[PDB]
Amino acid sequence: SCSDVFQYETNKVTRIQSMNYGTIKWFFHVIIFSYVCFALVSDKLYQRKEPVISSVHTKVKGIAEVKEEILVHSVFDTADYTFPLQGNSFFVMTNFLKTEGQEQRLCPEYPTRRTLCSSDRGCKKGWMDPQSKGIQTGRCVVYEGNQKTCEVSAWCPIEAVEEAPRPALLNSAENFTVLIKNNIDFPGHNYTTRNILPGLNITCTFHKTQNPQCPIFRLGDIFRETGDNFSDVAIQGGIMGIEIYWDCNLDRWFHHCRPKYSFRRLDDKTTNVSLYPGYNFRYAKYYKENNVEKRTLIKVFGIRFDILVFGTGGKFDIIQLVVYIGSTLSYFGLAAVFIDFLIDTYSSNCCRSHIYPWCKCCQPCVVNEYYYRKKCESIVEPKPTLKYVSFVDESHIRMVNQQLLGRSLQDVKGQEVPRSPVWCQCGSCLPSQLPESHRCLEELCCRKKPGACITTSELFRKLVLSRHVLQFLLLYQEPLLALDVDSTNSRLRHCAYRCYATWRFGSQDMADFAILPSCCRWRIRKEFPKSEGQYSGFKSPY
Amino acid sequence: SCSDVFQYETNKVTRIQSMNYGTIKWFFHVIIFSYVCFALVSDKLYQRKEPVISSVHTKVKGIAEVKEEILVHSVFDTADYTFPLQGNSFFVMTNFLKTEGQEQRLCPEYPTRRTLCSSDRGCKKGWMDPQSKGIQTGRCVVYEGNQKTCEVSAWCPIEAVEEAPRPALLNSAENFTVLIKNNIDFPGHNYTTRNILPGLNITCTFHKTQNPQCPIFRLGDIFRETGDNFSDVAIQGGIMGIEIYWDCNLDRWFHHCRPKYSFRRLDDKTTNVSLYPGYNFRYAKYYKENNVEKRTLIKVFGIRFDILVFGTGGKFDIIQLVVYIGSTLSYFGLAAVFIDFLIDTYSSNCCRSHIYPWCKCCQPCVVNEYYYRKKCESIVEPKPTLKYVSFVDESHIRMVNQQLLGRSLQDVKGQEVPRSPVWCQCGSCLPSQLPESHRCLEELCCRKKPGACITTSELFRKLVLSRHVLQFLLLYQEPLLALDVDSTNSRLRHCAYRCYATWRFGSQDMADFAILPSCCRWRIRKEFPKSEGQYSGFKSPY
Amino acid sequence: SCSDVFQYETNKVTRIQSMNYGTIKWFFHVIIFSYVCFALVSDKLYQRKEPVISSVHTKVKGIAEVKEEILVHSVFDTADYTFPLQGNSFFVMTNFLKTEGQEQRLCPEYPTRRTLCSSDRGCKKGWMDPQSKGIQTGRCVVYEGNQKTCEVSAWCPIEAVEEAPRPALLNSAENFTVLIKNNIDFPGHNYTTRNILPGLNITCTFHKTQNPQCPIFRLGDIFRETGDNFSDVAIQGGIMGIEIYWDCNLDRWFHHCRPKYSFRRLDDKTTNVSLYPGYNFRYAKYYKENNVEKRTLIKVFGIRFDILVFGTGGKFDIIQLVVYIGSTLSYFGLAAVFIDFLIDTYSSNCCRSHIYPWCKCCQPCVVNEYYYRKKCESIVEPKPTLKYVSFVDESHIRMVNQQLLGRSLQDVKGQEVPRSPVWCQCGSCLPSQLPESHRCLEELCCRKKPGACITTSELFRKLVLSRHVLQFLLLYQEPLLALDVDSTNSRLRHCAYRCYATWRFGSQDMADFAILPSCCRWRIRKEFPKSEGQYSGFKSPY
Ligand SMILES: CC(C)CCC[C@@H](C)[C@H]1CC[C@H]2[C@@H]3CC=C4C[C@@H](OC(=O)CCC(=O)O)CC[C@]4(C)[C@H]3CC[C@]12C
Ligand SMILES: CC(C)CCC[C@@H](C)[C@H]1CC[C@H]2[C@@H]3CC=C4C[C@@H](OC(=O)CCC(=O)O)CC[C@]4(C)[C@H]3CC[C@]12C
Ligand SMILES: CC(C)CCC[C@@H](C)[C@H]1CC[C@H]2[C@@H]3CC=C4C[C@@H](OC(=O)CCC(=O)O)CC[C@]4(C)[C@H]3CC[C@]12C
Ligand SMILES: CC(C)CCC[C@@H](C)[C@H]1CC[C@H]2[C@@H]3CC=C4C[C@@H](OC(=O)CCC(=O)O)CC[C@]4(C)[C@H]3CC[C@]12C
Ligand SMILES: Nc1nc2c(ncn2[C@@H]2O[C@H](COP(=O)(O)OP(=O)(O)O)[C@@H](O)[C@H]2O)c(=O)[nH]1
Ligand SMILES: Nc1nc2c(ncn2[C@@H]2O[C@H](COP(=O)(O)OP(=O)(O)O)[C@@H](O)[C@H]2O)c(=O)[nH]1
Ligand SMILES: Nc1nc2c(ncn2[C@@H]2O[C@H](COP(=O)(O)OP(=O)(O)O)[C@@H](O)[C@H]2O)c(=O)[nH]1
Ligand SMILES: O=C(NNc1ccccc1Cl)[C@]12C[C@H]3C[C@H](C[C@H](C3)C1)C2
Ligand SMILES: O=C(NNc1ccccc1Cl)[C@]12C[C@H]3C[C@H](C[C@H](C3)C1)C2
Ligand SMILES: O=C(NNc1ccccc1Cl)[C@]12C[C@H]3C[C@H](C[C@H](C3)C1)C2
Ligand SMILES: *[C@@H]1O[C@H](CO)[C@@H](O)[C@H](O)[C@H]1NC(C)=O
Ligand SMILES: *[C@@H]1O[C@H](CO)[C@@H](O)[C@H](O)[C@H]1NC(C)=O
Ligand SMILES: *[C@@H]1O[C@H](CO)[C@@H](O)[C@H](O)[C@H]1NC(C)=O
Ligand SMILES: *[C@@H]1O[C@H](CO)[C@@H](O)[C@H](O)[C@H]1NC(C)=O
Ligand SMILES: *[C@@H]1O[C@H](CO)[C@@H](O)[C@H](O)[C@H]1NC(C)=O
Ligand SMILES: *[C@@H]1O[C@H](CO)[C@@H](O)[C@H](O)[C@H]1NC(C)=O
Ligand SMILES: *[C@@H]1O[C@H](CO)[C@@H](O)[C@H](O)[C@H]1NC(C)=O
Ligand SMILES: *[C@@H]1O[C@H](CO)[C@@H](O)[C@H](O)[C@H]1NC(C)=O
Ligand SMILES: *[C@@H]1O[C@H](CO)[C@@H](O)[C@H](O)[C@H]1NC(C)=O
Ligand SMILES: [Zn+2]
Ligand SMILES: [Zn+2]
Ligand SMILES: [Zn+2]
Ligand SMILES: [Zn+2]
Ligand SMILES: [Zn+2]
Ligand SMILES: [Zn+2]
Repeated sequence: SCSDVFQYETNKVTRIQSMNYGTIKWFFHVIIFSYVCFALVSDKLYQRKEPVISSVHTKVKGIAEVKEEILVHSVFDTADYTFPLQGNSFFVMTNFLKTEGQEQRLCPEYPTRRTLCSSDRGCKKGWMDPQSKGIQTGRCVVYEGNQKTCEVSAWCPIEAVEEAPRPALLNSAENFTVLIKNNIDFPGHNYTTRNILPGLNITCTFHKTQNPQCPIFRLGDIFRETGDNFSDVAIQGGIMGIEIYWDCNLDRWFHHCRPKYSFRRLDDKTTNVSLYPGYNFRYAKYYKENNVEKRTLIKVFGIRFDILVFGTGGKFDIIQLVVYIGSTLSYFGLAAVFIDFLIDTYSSNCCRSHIYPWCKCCQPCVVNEYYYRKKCESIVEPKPTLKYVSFVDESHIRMVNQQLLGRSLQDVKGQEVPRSPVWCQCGSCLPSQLPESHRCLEELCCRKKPGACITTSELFRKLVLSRHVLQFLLLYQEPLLALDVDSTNSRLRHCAYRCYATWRFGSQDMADFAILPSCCRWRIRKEFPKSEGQYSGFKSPY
Repeated sequence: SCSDVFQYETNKVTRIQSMNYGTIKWFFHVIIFSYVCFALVSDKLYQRKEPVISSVHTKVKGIAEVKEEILVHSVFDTADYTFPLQGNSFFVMTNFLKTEGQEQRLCPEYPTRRTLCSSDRGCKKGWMDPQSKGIQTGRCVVYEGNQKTCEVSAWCPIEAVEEAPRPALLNSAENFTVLIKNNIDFPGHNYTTRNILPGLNITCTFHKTQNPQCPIFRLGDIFRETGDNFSDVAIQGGIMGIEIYWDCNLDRWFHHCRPKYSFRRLDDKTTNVSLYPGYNFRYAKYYKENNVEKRTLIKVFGIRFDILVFGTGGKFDIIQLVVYIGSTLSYFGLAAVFIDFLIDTYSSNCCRSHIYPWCKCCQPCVVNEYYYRKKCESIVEPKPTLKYVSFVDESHIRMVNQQLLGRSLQDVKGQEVPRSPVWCQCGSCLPSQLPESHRCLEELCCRKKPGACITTSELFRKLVLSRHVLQFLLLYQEPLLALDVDSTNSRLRHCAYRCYATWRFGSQDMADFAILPSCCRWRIRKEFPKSEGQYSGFKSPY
Repeated sequence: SCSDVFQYETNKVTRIQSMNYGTIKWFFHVIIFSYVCFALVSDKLYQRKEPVISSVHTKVKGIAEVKEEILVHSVFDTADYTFPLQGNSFFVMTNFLKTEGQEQRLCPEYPTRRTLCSSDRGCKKGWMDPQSKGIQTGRCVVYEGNQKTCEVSAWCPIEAVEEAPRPALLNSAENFTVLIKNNIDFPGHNYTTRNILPGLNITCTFHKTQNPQCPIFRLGDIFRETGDNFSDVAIQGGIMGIEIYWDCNLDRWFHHCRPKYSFRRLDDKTTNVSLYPGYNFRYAKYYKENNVEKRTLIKVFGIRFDILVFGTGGKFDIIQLVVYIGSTLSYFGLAAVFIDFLIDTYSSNCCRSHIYPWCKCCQPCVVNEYYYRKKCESIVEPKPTLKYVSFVDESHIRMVNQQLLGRSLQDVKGQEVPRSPVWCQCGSCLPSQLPESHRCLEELCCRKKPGACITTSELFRKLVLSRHVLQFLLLYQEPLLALDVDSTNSRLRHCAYRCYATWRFGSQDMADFAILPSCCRWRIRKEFPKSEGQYSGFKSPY
């Protein structure tokens, strides 16, 4: 069946010369194409995108003169306020509280409404209060003279309950600078670059307009970019995020991979002591004095700077473009769908019985009846119960698609399709000579109301009973045809049924399932009788 | 050609009134639509998704009483067991081994099966053993009395080969808490939020059911969530991961962005000393005594906690929805594809010659023959070798789509299509008077087996030779038509060929490529001869 | 209207038995299918992919003998050159400069072209020079004998301006090893694994061919992999990245999740002192001597190693496959689109008037005229101005789709379609007896140039004026039909218009909008006159 392989099925189409429908089609196509191109270009859907692999290296710079009422002036440098960047973050100490000479011993705990005692009964041995850095020994002792407080085993003397200094000791930390070196890679695209390129000015400091590509940031500038007071956030500390966004196109014609610097405060501006506002931690400087292990505890407050590097690098990928085009292809059939919907809707008689009289504007849309008739063809399932009846008086045909069960087809009305016995209205029918189960089918008249019969019509005699015509029809199909007398009569009788059905019902779709009236049936049978036997009747083709 | 632009091609369609096929179509459509909607909703394919940009800040809390057999009790606080979170991780020391008063000197290395010597020959000067922290000087000396061990230059005294203390010195570290503050951003969606919201209870501790949004975690609770013993993992250490998952919908109607906390052990539970089980490191406390640079070495064991923050934030995007709909649109033609497949398959005669007799269930599916005939029209390539022959005796036509090369078309049988000379079976043919290369074409008879001729048929004389009919056919196309005698004969002869071909082959598709038999051809030529010259014969239209 | 629901519209198609077009269709289909399968397989578009969640744990190993000209030999171990991995990075000190015994005091700043003074006027009190670690007191003092330099408040003595030692003190750091343990998770796929599996050899060191899965890396090996000198990068320092790529398939049949190790230098190989080449930082060792707070400052140079873990884990997802198939489905209609384009193009007369004479190769493609005629049907908008005129002399018909406004239709020529009064060319027409606004329509002749009339044609009399024929046509539609005399004449006259229009214009599409010539119109009206009144004329069906 190689010939079956080498076959191409092309749809049958109707081409309409309509201003409106062609204009609609082209408008739809232009709009769809424009949106598809716009989406492709704007979202770069032709590109395979890869997240950035980043490495950050910071260099902080600046010294601070610190005033401490002990008054003494001291200079702090990088070794004293910062530690090298770890995990894309660096910390600059802005403030501190110091507690010198701590030994692991037993000491009276610093007085507070909790630790104040009036007798030994107010303390419990081994009690770990969450707001304490020690474990009670059960007895309370003098802190300073009159005042009695719970004794604890801990690093002693205990820290004073004091607030962070105001102003911050390292308030000059706003004039410090940080140089950020950012290296990025797209391993899939095998593209690595960096934020500092040859020819970049190193004598600059970042400004979002003047110097938007300078990687040297003054911390005060950052805070101002974000809308915060460095002098205030310095007192208790904070977290600031330096976002480096990489929107990179790796196509060599449209190549562009530069960073965009932005800033965002990352700590909640909470004043709730319960939530530990700011950013601080306790750091121990261990040492030895007089063979005793001692500790200087610094409560460090500062600002942690987080370098948040994110972005994508895109490069043209054939497969992504293919996928996007394939997804968008089906949107070009919507013009056809919409116009076919219009043709189907405006083909309904409802749109002229009611709609047009009200809205006369839509009257010219009646042409869609022509488009529908030239577009759609309707066919019914050729079931064995399917039947068609035509009445000469009536101006149409009836599709009786229901079982005739003890009910004459004359009285069994069905759906409306366009082009002596009690049930007889022409006076030329005979009772059905067939099984009473199916007699009702053959109990049909040429008409619904009394009057003349259609077997009297002069056309019937010449379009159904004319022997010359029927024999010529037989010869047309079979030029050299010879038959017995009975065979000739049978061939003629079947041709007569065929010709009547074609005459009254037209198309062969309805003439195959047509039903002849009893009058015409028996007239034809009389004209072309059979030698012996009984006539079978109607037989459904399928 | 503006009119050519303003054209709409609509497919010709056949509408079938079938219960089965309409039900199948609507079932397919409902299922496809339901699945498309389900996928869109479940995977939120209408949303553009953006990975989370996270910042974590931890605050650990708790003190531990530590027993060391030197027995001495000591209190450890945050300054003694933890360092501020770096890179989304914090470390809590749970155990330690201490080696005090180390000087860079020469010392006997701690005894092991490796370092035990019996003479100086067992050591090599400058030898860096991987299991050693020193470099041999070549000579071995007394470690403690009788026992001789390799001498090394190193920090001395060398560490003892001892196991981590059991129980862990800071085993109370399970009662410590950590408050995690997590800030997240979606820069593309310009949406930042945090894990602690106003009105959240700070007096809580996390419980996956009671307190699933409390960011205060007791370390023992974490280990239990994961199914581990804090007391065991404390001895040698470990790594625990605190996963914060953000499934965030940023649509204001369906907005939801809260974290989901989970826990996962991140260290292999390996007991293989070769793989360095646990988590430990050697930390040096440098100091000065007697103007000598000394070191206290602590082998620190603890649990490193990694805060693993991941997730996506989605917001409705028009383009993503368009793409998804476009991808899913083509699935609505599968009903048509499947039903057309059914109509094509059940139209085959194979499905009734064999299938129906066996499986009588499928007999009612014969109606698809009607659907096929009303659906598909078949046409062959009008090649110059294409030819059609009809034999009056035969009940069909033959498509001889092959070159007749010295072989009379009578004997050259081809494919089966439905509706005196040695090769003559009617006794009314003449030899072909044309080039012998193509004579074989015109060497055709009206029939395949002996008998009468079809030129004798009464229809032929009236449908091919009747001058009145032919002149009327000519006049129909050309009402006022006048011709010369020879021109009249030629017009009539061609009309006779046309009418015979239409009579026997029917459609003009087959009548254009039809071939008249020699008998009929020469009868027609005799009826309508030409004044002079020889008859050309058949000429392929294409 | 449940029957309307139970309807299936199937496209009418034409099946072509062409070698070329079937071969083209199957070639297109095979190519499209092959590419779709290839893209699906290669990009694993059936898979849902999830980024990796990673945790890294390093263990560095090795000791270094360090020579310092003070010459003194010292051994450095892990406690002396590295700190535990923080944020997926570890640092190994390779070199250092030491400045012992620093006190916060006033000191002469180290001499440079900047700090050299000749008098007190060269210094400004409180001046913070960016290249200084102190704040000037306004006066300059002796540094060493003759040489005078600006005095500053700072940690003193000030650091010497000296270069990093050559060779690096810890140049043996290339023989150090690092064991990397990498744990990964795909939470969506609920799949966690690790880079070290049971049965892996721990006595190995990484080699990209011999030992590609060993997680023990010698730092010198890394530098060589990247193409760098450890001895040079050690002097000032650097950043090296150890990339661990995870291309993981989580399908149990095709499961594979192993790491791929690669190396990349992450620091710019810049020699520009202005950009701070290398990797170094200043670290303070604080201590106490004689109750004085002192500092040993180490300028640390080393190599920071960044463990860069990236990758995706994919697992089969039904929805992704559905989406991809839906996107690719519309590419299977391109064969139809292309072949229909060919059939439309090769159907044009332009392709035979010009193209074929030049390029005779393309002559056999004329069959596409047959394919077009059997494929496309063209229909015009049935506007009320649409009209068709046929002239017996002419060999075609004219579609006059324009308003006849005071211009006889005889002289109003329109588009070309295939099959006594001054404007009369047959001598058998009469002036139009209708409103002069529309008389011009009825002012049409049977012909364009002088001669006989078509009302004289014998067919016209029998195909338009034969009463027997017309009454038979009426009876065919209405077998039993009785009419009044005037009604009979009207029915016959309209049937005559219908039959002439069908005879001359053929299809009813053109015969509904046909216009009869004045001669034929008035001949028919004379044959079948009306009892009283005036004839209305032509009426557009739509
Ligand atoms: C939206 C639909 C209906 C129309 C499809 C349009 C395409 C023809 C466009 C879309 C994306 C375009 C591509 C976008 C990017 C590139 C990369 C460009 O190459 C480079 O810039 C790098 C050169 C190199 O090193 O290869 C060459 C053109 C090309 C392939 C373009 C060719 C034209 C493409 C395929
Ligand atoms: C064509 C006619 C016959 C029916 C058309 C119905 C659809 C257009 C409806 C049915 C189901 C609807 C969806 C039902 C559920 C959702 C999820 C909803 O999002 C959520 O519920 C978010 C929940 C979360 O974040 O957890 C957004 C709208 C959407 C997509 C709805 C959009 C409109 C849909 C597709
Ligand atoms: C699956 C196919 C065959 C049917 C397509 C269904 C759509 C009509 C649905 C799917 C997703 C829906 C959208 C999902 C989310 C939103 C956001 C919603 O807006 C918000 O919640 C935020 C309001 C704001 O600030 O803009 C308004 C409805 C809308 C656009 C929905 C409108 C209805 C949509 C487009
Ligand atoms: C490209 C278009 C035109 C054709 C579509 C081809 C499909 C039929 C292929 C593509 C991907 C295939 C799937 C790829 C992966 C798997 C996983 C496999 O399961 C496992 O390996 C894990 C078993 C388990 O635990 O479930 C079973 C086969 C299956 C579903 C395959 C079935 C066949 C699929 C759906
Ligand atoms: N369409 C149609 N066909 C009929 C009808 N009655 C009989 N026939 C056809 O005529 C044939 C039976 O003819 P019948 O009168 O029984 O003559 P007999 O079969 O030789 O005895 C069947 O094949 C039917 O298809 C009818 O009412 N309508
Ligand atoms: N279909 C068909 N057409 C034929 C055949 N023989 C001749 N013709 C047509 O008749 C014409 C030639 O007629 P011919 O007998 O040669 O008369 P002449 O051409 O005037 O000498 C050609 O245009 C053919 O299309 C035939 O066997 N089959
Ligand atoms: N196609 C076509 N139809 C016509 C023409 N003239 C008249 N008719 C039809 O004939 C009918 C009018 O016939 P007419 O001669 O006026 O007789 P009357 O209407 O009874 O007076 C209308 O319904 C028209 O459709 C014509 O030139 N072309
Ligand atoms: O000790 C430090 N600074 N010195 C310092 C601190 C307070 C008061 C005086 C001094 Cl001289 C640190 C140690 C550690 C944590 C924090 C930042 C750096 C690394 C430097 C504080
Ligand atoms: O020295 C520390 N704790 N003190 C300590 C340790 C062992 C024994 C006694 C004491 Cl008093 C460290 C230093 C460094 C690493 C590790 C965690 C913190 C930062 C605190 C240990
Ligand atoms: O002091 C250290 N090493 N010792 C050291 C350094 C220079 C000279 C001699 C010595 Cl004995 C550090 C402290 C800090 C930063 C850097 C790496 C490690 C953690 C070890 C240097
Ligand atoms: C920052 O530096 C400027 C000098 O440009 C100085 O005027 C200002 O006081 C400094 N700010 C702080 C907080 O030290
Ligand atoms: C840019 O570089 C020049 C030297 O090439 C320098 O003088 C100038 O200050 C730099 N730009 C800024 C804003 O300082
Ligand atoms: C900034 O903070 C300081 C210290 O808290 C305060 O004195 C000052 O008024 C604040 N001003 C601004 C600009 O917020
Ligand atoms: C944890 O605290 C509880 C008190 O609630 C105490 O009973 C228990 O012993 C503690 N565990 C450790 C290991 O210290
Ligand atoms: C919730 O807050 C209340 C005070 O508002 C507090 O009493 C209660 O303890 C908190 N919840 C828990 C579980 O402790
Ligand atoms: C937990 O660990 C401790 C110390 O190793 C051990 O004594 C105890 O039996 C362990 N029990 C559990 C619950 O695993
Ligand atoms: C590295 O170790 C080898 C011994 O295998 C030794 O020969 C070499 O000198 C060492 N390199 C350095 C820089 O110490
Ligand atoms: C592999 O393991 C064996 C012991 O099982 C060991 O002898 C060998 O050295 C290892 N491989 C290498 C390359 O060392
Ligand atoms: C490597 O670096 C050292 C120190 O700078 C230098 O002496 C040597 O020549 C360099 N050689 C190579 C292989 O680059
Ligand atoms: Zn009757
Ligand atoms: Zn009757
Ligand atoms: Zn013959
Ligand atoms: Zn013959
Ligand atoms: Zn005229
Ligand atoms: Zn005329």
